[PDB]
Amino acid sequence: GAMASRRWEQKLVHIKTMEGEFSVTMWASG
Amino acid sequence: GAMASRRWEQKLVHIKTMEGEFSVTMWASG
Amino acid sequence: GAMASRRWEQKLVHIKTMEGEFSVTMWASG
Amino acid sequence: GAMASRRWEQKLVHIKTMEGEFSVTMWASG
Amino acid sequence: HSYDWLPRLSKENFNAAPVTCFPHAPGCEVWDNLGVGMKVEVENTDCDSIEVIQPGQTPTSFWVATILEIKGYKALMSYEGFDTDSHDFWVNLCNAEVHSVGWCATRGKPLIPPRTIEHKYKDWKDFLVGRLSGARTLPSNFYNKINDSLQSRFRLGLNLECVDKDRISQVRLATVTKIVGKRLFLRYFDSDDGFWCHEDSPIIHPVGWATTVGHNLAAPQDYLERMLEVHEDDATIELFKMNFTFDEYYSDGKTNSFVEGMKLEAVDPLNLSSICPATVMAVLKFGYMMIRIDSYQPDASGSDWFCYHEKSPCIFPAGFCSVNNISVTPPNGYDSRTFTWEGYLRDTGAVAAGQHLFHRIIPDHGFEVGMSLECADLMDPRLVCVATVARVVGRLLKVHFDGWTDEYDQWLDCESADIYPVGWCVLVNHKLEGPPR
Amino acid sequence: HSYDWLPRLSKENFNAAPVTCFPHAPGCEVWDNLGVGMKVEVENTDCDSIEVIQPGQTPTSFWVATILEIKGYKALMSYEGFDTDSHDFWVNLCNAEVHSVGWCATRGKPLIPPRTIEHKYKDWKDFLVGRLSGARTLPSNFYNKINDSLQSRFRLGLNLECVDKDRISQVRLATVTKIVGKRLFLRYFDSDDGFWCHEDSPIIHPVGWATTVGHNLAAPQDYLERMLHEDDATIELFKMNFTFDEYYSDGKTNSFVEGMKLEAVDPLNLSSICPATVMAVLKFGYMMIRIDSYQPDASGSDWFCYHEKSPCIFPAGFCSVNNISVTPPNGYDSRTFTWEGYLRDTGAVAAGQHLFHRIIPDHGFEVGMSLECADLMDPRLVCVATVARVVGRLLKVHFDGWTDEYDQWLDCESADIYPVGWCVLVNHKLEGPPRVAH
Amino acid sequence: PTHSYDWLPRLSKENFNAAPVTCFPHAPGCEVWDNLGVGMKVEVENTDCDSIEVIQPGQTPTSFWVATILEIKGYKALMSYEGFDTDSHDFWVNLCNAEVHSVGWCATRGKPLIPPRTIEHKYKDWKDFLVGRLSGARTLPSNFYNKINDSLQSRFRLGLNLECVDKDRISQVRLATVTKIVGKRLFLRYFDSDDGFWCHEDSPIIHPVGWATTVGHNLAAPQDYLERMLAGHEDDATIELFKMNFTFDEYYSDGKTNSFVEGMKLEAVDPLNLSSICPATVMAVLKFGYMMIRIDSYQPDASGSDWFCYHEKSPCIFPAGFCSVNNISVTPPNGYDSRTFTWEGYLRDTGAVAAGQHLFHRIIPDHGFEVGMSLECADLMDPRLVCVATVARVVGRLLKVHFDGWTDEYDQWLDCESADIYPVGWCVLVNHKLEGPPR
Amino acid sequence: HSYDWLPRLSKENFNAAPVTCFPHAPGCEVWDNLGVGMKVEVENTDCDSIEVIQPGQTPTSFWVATILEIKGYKALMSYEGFDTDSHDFWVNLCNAEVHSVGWCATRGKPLIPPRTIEHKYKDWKDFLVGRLSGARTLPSNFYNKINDSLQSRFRLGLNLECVDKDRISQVRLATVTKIVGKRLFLRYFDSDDGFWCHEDSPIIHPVGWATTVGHNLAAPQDYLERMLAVHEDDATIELFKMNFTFDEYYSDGKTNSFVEGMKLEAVDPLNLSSICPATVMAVLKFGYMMIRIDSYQPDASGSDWFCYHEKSPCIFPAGFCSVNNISVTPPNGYDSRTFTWEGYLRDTGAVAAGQHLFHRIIPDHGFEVGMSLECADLMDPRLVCVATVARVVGRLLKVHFDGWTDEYDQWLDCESADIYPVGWCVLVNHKLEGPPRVAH
Repeated sequence: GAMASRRWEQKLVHIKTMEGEFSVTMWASG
Repeated sequence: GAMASRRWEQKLVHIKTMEGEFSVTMWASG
Repeated sequence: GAMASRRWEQKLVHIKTMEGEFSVTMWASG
Repeated sequence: GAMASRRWEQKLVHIKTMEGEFSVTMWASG
Repeated sequence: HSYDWLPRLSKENFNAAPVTCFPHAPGCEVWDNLGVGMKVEVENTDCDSIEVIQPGQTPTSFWVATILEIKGYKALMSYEGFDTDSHDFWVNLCNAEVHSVGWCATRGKPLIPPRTIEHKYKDWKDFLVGRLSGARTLPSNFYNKINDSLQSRFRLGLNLECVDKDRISQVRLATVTKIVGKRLFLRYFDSDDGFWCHEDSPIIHPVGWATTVGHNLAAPQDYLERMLEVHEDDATIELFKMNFTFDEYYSDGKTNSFVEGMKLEAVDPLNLSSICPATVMAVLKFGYMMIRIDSYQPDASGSDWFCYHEKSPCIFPAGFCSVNNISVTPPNGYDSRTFTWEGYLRDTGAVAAGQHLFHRIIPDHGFEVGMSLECADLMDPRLVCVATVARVVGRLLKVHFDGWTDEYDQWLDCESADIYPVGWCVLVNHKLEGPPR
Repeated sequence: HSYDWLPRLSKENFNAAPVTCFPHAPGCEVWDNLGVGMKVEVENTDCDSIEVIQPGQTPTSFWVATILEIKGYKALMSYEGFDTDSHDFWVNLCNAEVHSVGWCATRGKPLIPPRTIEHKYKDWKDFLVGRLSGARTLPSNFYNKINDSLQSRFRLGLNLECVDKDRISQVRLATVTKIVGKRLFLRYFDSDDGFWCHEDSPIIHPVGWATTVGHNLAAPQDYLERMLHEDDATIELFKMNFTFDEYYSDGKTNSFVEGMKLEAVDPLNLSSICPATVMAVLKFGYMMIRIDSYQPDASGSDWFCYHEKSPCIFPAGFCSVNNISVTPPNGYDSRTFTWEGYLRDTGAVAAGQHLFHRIIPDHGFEVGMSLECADLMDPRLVCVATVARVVGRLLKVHFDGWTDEYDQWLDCESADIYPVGWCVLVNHKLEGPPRVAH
Repeated sequence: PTHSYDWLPRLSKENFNAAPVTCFPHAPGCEVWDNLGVGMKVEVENTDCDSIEVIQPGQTPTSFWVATILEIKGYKALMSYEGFDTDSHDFWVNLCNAEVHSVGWCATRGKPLIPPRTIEHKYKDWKDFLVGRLSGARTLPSNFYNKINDSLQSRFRLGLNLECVDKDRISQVRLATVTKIVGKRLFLRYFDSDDGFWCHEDSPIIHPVGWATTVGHNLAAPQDYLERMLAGHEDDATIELFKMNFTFDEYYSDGKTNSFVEGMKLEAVDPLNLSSICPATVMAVLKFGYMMIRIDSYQPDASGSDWFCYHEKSPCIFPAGFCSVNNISVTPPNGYDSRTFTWEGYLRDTGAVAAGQHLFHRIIPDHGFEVGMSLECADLMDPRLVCVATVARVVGRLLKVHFDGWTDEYDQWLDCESADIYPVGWCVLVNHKLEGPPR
Repeated sequence: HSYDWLPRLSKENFNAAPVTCFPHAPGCEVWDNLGVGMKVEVENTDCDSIEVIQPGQTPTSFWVATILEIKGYKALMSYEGFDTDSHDFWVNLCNAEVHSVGWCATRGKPLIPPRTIEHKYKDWKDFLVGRLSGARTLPSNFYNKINDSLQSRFRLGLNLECVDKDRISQVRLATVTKIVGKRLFLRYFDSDDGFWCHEDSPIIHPVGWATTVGHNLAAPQDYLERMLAVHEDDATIELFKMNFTFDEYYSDGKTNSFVEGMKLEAVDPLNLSSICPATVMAVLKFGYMMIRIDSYQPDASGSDWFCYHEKSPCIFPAGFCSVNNISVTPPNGYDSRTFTWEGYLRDTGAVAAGQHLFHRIIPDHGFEVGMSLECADLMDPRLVCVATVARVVGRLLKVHFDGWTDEYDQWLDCESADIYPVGWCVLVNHKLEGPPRVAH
């Protein structure tokens, strides 16, 4: 129905460095 | 570009009652 | 660009019977 | 339903000159 | 009084054509933003006046409900918190006080529980969060869009050319004097007489149409002189719906498709229940042509000739009725069990218009046999009536008026501007004719 | 034998959930290319063998028909040329010989009128042009797309980790030994025993899953050693409603905590939603919970893994808010159960609302709709079923002919529900409603 | 009429890079711009022919020919008449001002196409040539310029009253009336004075009637209006006329927030100097996300007359460290130097806390602006002016806009969705003067 | 040694046709998931092996970069944290280790700052959050989509009918023995010769095509016998690209459009730099026809006749070159001075095929004069070379090989299967011929 795949979506990802690890909220096309 | 209107979106709304008020996260098609 | 796949298209098709053959213009989606 | 407006359409147009008038098949996005 | 759909809606398996089946119907383009299972804020009819209403604002108190069913413009509502369906209620979706959830809070209004269930909770927060979180509601602009789609392209006082109901072979100057749901009442210039028709009807035309096309015109001498300079009250070309453009024709409007003498079949403009053999009597410009229904009694005057455009969905090639199992109306002097097209063309020595001159595309219109809807009586266009889809023949519909004999059934195209969803009359403030006693 | 839907199809107002309601069902993504009123070329069952057939080609002769109705994969066909509906017939859209109009002529095959109406015309051209001009038909690639959507992501011989039906607190190595409509039969490594489940089921996992997540694992010695091959079922074959990008590299979470209470569908009884307790938080969102209605057991053999984003777990109060009779904790009454009293009794806390993220799609399922549903307690079986309740995105599914005690709670995107006609499509047997004895 | 800058010499150079119309969401034609394309054919004014066409009185006196669009730069298009062997007669036009039509427009109006003088000798009957050139070719949809016209109209009309930031005292809004509109830029005349200023209809510094009272912002207005407010008209500018990147549904009914707190520090574009991004302090939290901030570079002022309202979702506020992270020279707070300034030291000196990163919600769209792109830009310090400009920097969704021919001291930090930037050719389209580079 | 585009990419105003100009190019349908300004994880070429690498896994260390430019498949990258452009670098988007942000962490890999800037921070968290929050990156399925679009419709061992390069008036049976970037190497039977051909090319046909259409056919005896009287290795109709359907024709394929003796213009199949007047020599079935280029020397054998389908974008009505300012190759016996179509028609007493017989739609293909691309040499299709769009005429392109004379130019349709975006050779592992070096 109306609720389906969208043109773009936010995405939560992570980044690890030698000092630790954290999250970042980004976005990508479908 | 890719970042444009989407077919549906979440929407934060509020509800007030005689006892108080609170938020609810819902959705609607655009 | 702007010139791409359309949601529906006309299609010329043929039908053969024991009496002969002819064309018919119809349509289909996707 | 499946039969709605399409992203582009052929269009029959006409052109008149001092020597006469004729038609041309072109296209345009909708 | 106006007929109320309520008892039909209350039956199981009531089949109404959805709003999306009607391209011209208000709300058609945004209708997919609705769905069964969605939540809305709606009038609480089961509470005391405990809410403090600010002057100048709605005195109504609201609660939340789920839409259970949608039948045309009608919607079945169920208040959140009720364990049974005993208090479920139908509403006119585009007339009643209905909003997206959140509308009340933004206006400082509390939701008030119906008295029947008020005892269930002291604070309804937990219940409402549990029920509404992640749930679908209305887009905030939904009813703004509905409102926009209600407006006619016409205003009062506009002058246009329309078919003379007393003499359908000519058009006649007329003025829009009333508008009800985009159905215009057109009062003739030299008379108190007039008729109703939808703004999208093919029998109304802009100022200058008849002179441009070559159609017979009845108008005051000053008007014709002007046509052979735009007045403020002229209804102009862009106000009128056409399924073609003038770019498709040469500048002079000369065509070489249908020719005088050609035969075909057509819906009788004087009897919509009838599809009959017809003859091209005069080819005009830009695809327009005068035809005569062959079932009419002989008349050399040509006062009963009727203009159909060549791309009209109401004309068909010879044999349409035969091929589609439709009872054809015999030409004057023939019988419905003896008449054949081969015999007719032999007797009159005439030629049928070729298939290539007709272009029918059959959309997925979605109309199905048994579907309920509201339909104008084209013979008395004051009336919009309870009706049912009796037959679907490609893109052509046979529409039956519930309670009446089949003699009054109307052949109408699936994109006719004279058919409307269940609840349209209520939305539009038109009277709905119910079935007779 | 297998149940035929025809007695239901033949009734007026039969309400079948359309194929589009089932994301995992074959043809779902191309189903909107079908419509009532469209024309197709279809098998003529009413003709003599007058057509000369080429070797290698189908021996079937064809005529044209209009689709009058569509119920799941079922379609009501009406041959062109008849005067009554007495010869209208139901077909399985994705099993019967059905083609776009024009298909036969391209292959040199004539259309043959059914014997019943064959003499209506000598040359049928004028009739057929009249009926078919401007009409909708199938896109030429329609059944190619259908056929593509039939294939499982899995193949015979793949090894995977799946929940041990004899001890659900552990996964056990198994092999795909049979596939029917993307439902896999998984034979345990150490036995002749096994079970059926759809390829999208949340209880099957890739090689290495248990070790990575921290779940109990029963497996051959050498396999255990390898964890701590060409037949390995790998990660990309499995469906997830989340990504691992959403979690830290080590899978450490701080959402659900041991001791928290919630509600969950009983994995051992799908008819039951019960208060439950977090017993062990694993990595990457996975956690072991225990159904509170079980008899006392300190072994932990009955613990069950739900991922934190499972649609089958709910916050405390879910049943109460939605008028669902909760299955009470052991030693409690159903009708009078309250979370307030229960939390006081146990000194525990409920998992907060923010720990759950339920979104309710317009799934299109409605009360009274017919469908086909796997018996979760005996997944060999797929049965005639009806949507008894819609609770947000959660469905209560009733098995026709059985009492409500056998109803199952299933998410609207469950891989265990299928459109009317699915069993015929994939060659699975359909269990009909048991006959009423008296 | 006065001297307005013509882009022509820039257009005539190779590799002129103009930001396309689609980079500007508020620009007329943005939503239908993808109906245009290089290589398409149009009917256009023939500037190279004698008046041999019999013109019907009242209709256009212009004679037409067909041309191919070779380039599109903002609203500008390079035309080439069909039948020319070289580019010698190629010409630039204003796409939405010139007499430009879909092919077929003339014939429908009984007008013949007239070949230019220079090539008229090539054929007696141009039928075969035109069929050859135009068959299967792209042209305009017939409704193109109707859609353009629709997109030209402001949401506002003359005579509407609204609340707008007082340019003489930015800590208050003052009642103003719309007395003039050019390209959706409104001229607002304050009541109780004869002064006013230009600003685009989408600007965040204009607000509907009742806004200040509802939000808790300082308000100056005639006594009658003041009296109407404290209790709680045909010419009221109402909420639906104003652009917002949020809804009031997102806030509690009373608008009470708990995000930014008085005393928190952050970075912000200086409303009085757009070339500056500076540490700022939350001075007062209002309702519905609005808050008063003080630019820390200002001289000491206890009156608070220079406090400025930013909404919490404004793209022109940033967390502390934004400049440092993005290689932008931060304007130091009063009493500091660019070298002797660090946020760590400043916070210790003042004993203040920085607003957390989670209070800012920034999404970076594929806006399409690139360094070196030409455009037209309003001078926020003198909004009468729209000037020749260049994108100097792209920092996520934030742009640094440079005025060609001026020093960098006049640069403006503007969001990619700023209503104060426009495509090349906009000034001609809406009849606004374009300021060119100084002498 | 394959040519690297790097020296061209390094020039300002390098103009490459974007991937979206090529419908058949891998990645075309998902190319809009990319954009300038987006962030990606990419190889750090400026660090030590301080990252403990799991054996078997990639030894590469990664950092984050912004895409500044996209030219064909090439992307100009700029590492986050650099104040200058001095370390900006070009990559092959679909060959280099380039990933969505988050890819490394999911695999337990830390991001390692380039040595040039490594001491800028101790903990790079605040910087990276500042730069990356709300920013665009790759969808996680991007390279799965790319991989899907790399696959040919054909497999090794398939038998098909293809135009005989030694006698273009016939097709000959051939087998697919190698595939590179959907370019098929076809080995003719009854010889040891063959040639390269893209899977979408109009000169390859399914088994049974020649017999059905009525085209000349050479093949082993067993095959010829089968044709007059489906095997596992038959290349069937659904593998072949057509700009029409057979549904559009009657079952017997009888047409009534082009007629034997009609004149037109056509690209010379033996010299692609030439468009020349041509004559319809024989009308076959289903729209196919044999034509002869009129600039050739007289030949009554018809070994040089060539088959074009009536909907081919490489045939044109008489006068096409003249209308579009192209120098036509005059017929045998004529000059660029002495040739006009009217005079030619009078001399031969022939009739030109009407305009209505030709059907061309001009897409907004996006090709512009001056754009760089990669192009196969149709005369030696082993080669794909550095090329430039020299002309755009509606949907027709003239393609020039950089460093060669114009004698080697090729007239090709905008949807030709023989043109590819800059970077295609690297993507599919094909050698790219650079411009030849000038000797003096």
